[PDB]
Amino acid sequence: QSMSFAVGMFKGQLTTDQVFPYPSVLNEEQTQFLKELVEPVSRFFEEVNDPAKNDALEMVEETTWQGLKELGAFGLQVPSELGGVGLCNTQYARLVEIVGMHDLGVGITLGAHQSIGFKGILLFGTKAQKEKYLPKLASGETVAAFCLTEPSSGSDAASIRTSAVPSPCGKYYTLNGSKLWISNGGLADIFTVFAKTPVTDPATGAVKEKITAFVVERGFGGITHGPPEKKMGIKASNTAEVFFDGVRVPSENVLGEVGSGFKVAMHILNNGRFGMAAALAGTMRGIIAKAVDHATNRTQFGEKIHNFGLIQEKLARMVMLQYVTESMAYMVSANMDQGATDFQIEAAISKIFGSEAAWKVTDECIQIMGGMGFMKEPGVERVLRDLRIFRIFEGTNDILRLFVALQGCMDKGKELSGLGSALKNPFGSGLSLSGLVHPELSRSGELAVRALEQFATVVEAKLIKHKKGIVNEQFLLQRLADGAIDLYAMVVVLSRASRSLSEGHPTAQHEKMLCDTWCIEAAARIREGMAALQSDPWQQELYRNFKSISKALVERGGVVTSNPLGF
Amino acid sequence: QSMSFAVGMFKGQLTTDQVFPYPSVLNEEQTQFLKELVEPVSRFFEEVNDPAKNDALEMVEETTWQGLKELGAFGLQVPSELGGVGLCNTQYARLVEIVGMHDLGVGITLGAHQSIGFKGILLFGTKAQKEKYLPKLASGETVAAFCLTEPSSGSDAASIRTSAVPSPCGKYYTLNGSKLWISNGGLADIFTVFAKTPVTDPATGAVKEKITAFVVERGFGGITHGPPEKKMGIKASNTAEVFFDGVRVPSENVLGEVGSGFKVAMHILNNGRFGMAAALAGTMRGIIAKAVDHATNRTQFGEKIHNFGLIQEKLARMVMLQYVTESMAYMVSANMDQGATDFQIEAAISKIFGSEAAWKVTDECIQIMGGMGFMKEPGVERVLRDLRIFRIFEGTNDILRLFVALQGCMDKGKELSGLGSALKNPFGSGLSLSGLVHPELSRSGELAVRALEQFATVVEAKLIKHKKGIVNEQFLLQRLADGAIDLYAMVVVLSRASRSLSEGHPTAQHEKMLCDTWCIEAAARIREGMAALQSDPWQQELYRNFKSISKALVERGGVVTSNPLGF
Ligand SMILES: Cc1cc2nc3c(=O)[nH]c(=O)nc-3n(C[C@H](O)[C@H](O)[C@H](O)COP(=O)(O)OP(=O)(O)OC[C@H]3O[C@@H](n4cnc5c(N)ncnc54)[C@H](O)[C@@H]3O)c2cc1C
Ligand SMILES: Cc1cc2nc3c(=O)[nH]c(=O)nc-3n(C[C@H](O)[C@H](O)[C@H](O)COP(=O)(O)OP(=O)(O)OC[C@H]3O[C@@H](n4cnc5c(N)ncnc54)[C@H](O)[C@@H]3O)c2cc1C
Repeated sequence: QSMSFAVGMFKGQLTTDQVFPYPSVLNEEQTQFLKELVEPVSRFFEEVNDPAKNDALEMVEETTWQGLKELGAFGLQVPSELGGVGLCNTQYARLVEIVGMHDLGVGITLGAHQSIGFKGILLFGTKAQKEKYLPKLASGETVAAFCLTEPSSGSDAASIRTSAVPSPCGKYYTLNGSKLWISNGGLADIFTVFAKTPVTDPATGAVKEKITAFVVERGFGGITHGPPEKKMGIKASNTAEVFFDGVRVPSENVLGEVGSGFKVAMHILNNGRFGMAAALAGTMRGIIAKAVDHATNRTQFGEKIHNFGLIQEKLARMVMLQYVTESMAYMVSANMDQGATDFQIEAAISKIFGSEAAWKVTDECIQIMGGMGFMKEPGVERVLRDLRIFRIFEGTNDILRLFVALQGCMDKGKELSGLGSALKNPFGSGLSLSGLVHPELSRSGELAVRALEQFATVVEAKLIKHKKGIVNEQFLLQRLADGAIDLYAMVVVLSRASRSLSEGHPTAQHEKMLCDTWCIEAAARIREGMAALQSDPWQQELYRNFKSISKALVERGGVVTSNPLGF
Repeated sequence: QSMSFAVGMFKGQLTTDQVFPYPSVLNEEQTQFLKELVEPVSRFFEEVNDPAKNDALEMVEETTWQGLKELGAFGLQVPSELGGVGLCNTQYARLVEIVGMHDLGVGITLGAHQSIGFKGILLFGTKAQKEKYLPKLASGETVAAFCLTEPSSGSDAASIRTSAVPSPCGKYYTLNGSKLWISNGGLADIFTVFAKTPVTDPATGAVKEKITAFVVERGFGGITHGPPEKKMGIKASNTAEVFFDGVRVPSENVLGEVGSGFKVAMHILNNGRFGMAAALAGTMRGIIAKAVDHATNRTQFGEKIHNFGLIQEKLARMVMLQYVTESMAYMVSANMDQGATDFQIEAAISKIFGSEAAWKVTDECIQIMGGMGFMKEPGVERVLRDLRIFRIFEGTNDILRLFVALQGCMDKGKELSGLGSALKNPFGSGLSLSGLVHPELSRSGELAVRALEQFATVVEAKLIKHKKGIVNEQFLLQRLADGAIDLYAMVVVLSRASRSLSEGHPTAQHEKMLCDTWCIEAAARIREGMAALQSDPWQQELYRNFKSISKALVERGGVVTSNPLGF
């Protein structure tokens, strides 16, 4: 049985081991060590890094770049014996939130390096590969890049065309292709590269093309890159095309098993995924301070504007989004640290939620600031520009919603299918969070359980209706993913606030209020959303019309109607 | 009785004169003249203007600037006898949509000039003032700017501090102050300036400070400006502080009546307001073509992506937003052309709706484009940056929502108050759009009427509950404004699509579908929103908590909670 809450909720189960009580994973020595790192990392970003300058220069300033190498920032999760800082996922989350608060451009360059660029060596490396490569990766002497995307292939990784052909001797592969929009592509000396290779079936010998992952050194020869791409935001992060022309890659540089490269890619992206929410929780914390400062000090209509309801609601909504995001990030990191093997749905939810939350929070900060928010000097517009890409890379949020919905449906579908399987021989809910949620949160706990039942009822009905065809019911899948996102958000804040109440933390009553306020509205979204899927007779009309309207646009090449004058 | 649909709907009335049938205002000669202008204006923007270049240079290229003067673009609504092109509001809307489609930076510089910068001379000018100033304004020899905002005063125009003191002789006023974020402030030779002046009461002689509007020439002396402000978008538009130091303004340069300057400002902003929706309808038309092109031609997962439901729904929603916006823009312009005196609520709705629609449409275009959408070359990110300010200037959308809700409530409140007024002498719905909506749209017509009844029921209940105190119930006012916005959107598209059906226009069946699809979801938002206001026992809990959460943030100066680790 899966220990994943998200897997369980699609089946109408409460599987709470990875959610309650809100996890604590650090020992006393890890806690003290982390404290001694937070201080210097924070001072570095406060005193040495200049995010506006990096944005203006479209690169990280050299003194900052060298300082980050010295700080250990290129190898935070590399074991100390291999030249790194040796942090676990929860410790890493804490430092990533500092970087996210201060400079997302620096954040993406460091994350492209270690969250995904050489992460596969950490996850799948042999002892030889780890010992050869990790020390110089950790010091930043060799920068890394994750090389998957191609001109033809972004969301559909399985469709990549870069190829790696084995030598007759078996000693090397010859790699040919090009990769697109690679973070650090122009800086990296080590590339994790995904390429199609012929793979022999162990039983029959039949050869089939499958993806294999490779660790590639720039020094192998035949590797060049294009000029830095100009983009809306994260301008300090290098993004370049990378070209592989007749590159000889030693057979011992295969990462994992030949033909298992798609799995390697997906595991890397999954493993790294919590880091986005961690970073963005930090972004939001800094942005909220800016908005609150503005609202505290701006007089309009005879009062400071924090005295007006419209501003109060904006600020309240911002902090709820920050708290949910941060709670998700640390829950997933803790689950990883505690040895969870099934967290992919939760990680995807955290990425979707955190990226969209940070976008909304920063957009509302601009609105609170008024005309000032649109100006360059305050720096908020720079953060908005940086944020836009987080909804697109590391899995587009649209594809991640489909993933969440289909992955959640999978085990329920399997159960349902098992029902009518056996041959005929003719010849002879009770669900509750009582005891897990703190008593002061019992009502919100009940809202969550009722919402879970509503959700699971629709999941079952739609799987019975659509069976394996549900994969093509995208309008429905997006709406189920949204239910799933809100349900996980509810339980994560219920868990966090419950622990705060049980432990008598000083902010526990404020957290209770954040949780209750979040849960009232999330429960209503799930109720209304599930009713729209199950019992609304106009929902199918909407779906038919979305398809018809879009078809008409495509036939025309744009808007079909003229303006009212007709010309 | 008011002829405004929006005024009526707050009272539970269907006042349809300014909505059905969808207005047509141009005569045959105006139509032909407009056609002969659309062609050269479109070619100019296609062949001469370069929006990416203007953005990069942070100014309009000189050849473009001079070309626009030659094209007549600085005086579109100035009568031909006074040097202009002589267009009515509906003709102006048609040309503004071209500019909005191509270059919002150019759009704001031209709009700051004529939609608001000298608009007060058009609306309130004496014959002498019109004849003296309009010819050089229309040719672009003298650029104009609207000078209201100050460091202390943005949304609260009544609080401005710039002063104008009359001379003993009465021949001039001495103007002193500074204005902030003035579009064309560094380019203009003519300023409409709002300043506090002493005003004598005609009856008692008592002096009170009130705002007066002035036409100010740079050549009067004492006027300087600051350097161009750097900003997120519309970078080609000049934005500068303007300083008035001991400026002698002739008494004959008062615009309108002494002390009536607040009214003058509000009328200018109201009169100009439809132009925003017109421009943004054009922006959206161009952006939708870009998204549709991308979706038509991008293969992913073995198909062109327009074959996937998620993309279909995005595209359908984009065109519905464009169609609503465009329909609103031309309805308000037609109402103005036909002599409506009560259109301020509708104009505000159009500004709110169009600015938020264009933002959402462009944001979704980026999402459809994937990583490409974040890059500079495609130009979509530039349009997103340009759009952000449209939710803030010309009235912040938050203040405009409060305006819509309170202005709509006003006449209903007056009626309710009249009920318990008379002294006691002790000594002796049926509403229907039948006959207005086309029969093929009868169901959607009924949705609109039911939604109007739901809305008006809540308006009445809340006015009885809160009376004049409703002005401080901002959470409620925002939610009523949203209902009003959706209700007007429904009837505008019902009206437009009905005319298309009645006239047998070639796109009528597509328009019917746009209308029906829009109305199903808008009706549901109004139903759920009104139920939340009237019958939801947790709504007051949410409001109390928004205020409590915000208060706690303000006390702290930002987020109250630490991260889960506590440090
Ligand atoms: C600044 C930047 C940095 C990046 N960093 C890296 C990096 O370091 N390494 C790397 O390998 N890549 C990197 N990427 C690539 C990024 O991950 C991809 O852009 C992303 O995966 C989207 O792929 P795409 O742009 O090809 O869009 P597509 O996959 O073409 O998708 C286009 C649109 O269609 C939608 N869509 C696609 N398929 C479906 C479907 N079946 N059903 C419904 N909707 C669908 C998508 O959600 C999207 O909205 C980077 C990109 C950028 C811009
Ligand atoms: C590029 C640019 C060009 C501009 N062009 C011009 C121009 O040509 N001429 C000119 O005069 N001005 C111009 N403006 C100014 C613009 O109109 C103002 O910025 C706008 O009116 C907002 O005022 P503010 O920035 O002072 O915000 P504030 O009024 O301080 O408002 C701040 C925030 O508080 C909210 N708020 C304020 N009061 C209340 C309340 N009572 N209840 C609830 N919420 C409230 C607002 O909605 C906003 O979210 C320009 C500004 C910019 C940035």
